[PDB]
Amino acid sequence: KGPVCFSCGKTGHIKRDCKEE
Ligand SMILES: [Zn+2]
Repeated sequence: KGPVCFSCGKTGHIKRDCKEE
């Protein structure tokens, strides 16, 4: 279990981490 991406819905990064820039 790791950071969930609330943008794509994947794992290994958070939404905020996803396309932060
Ligand atoms: Zn993502």
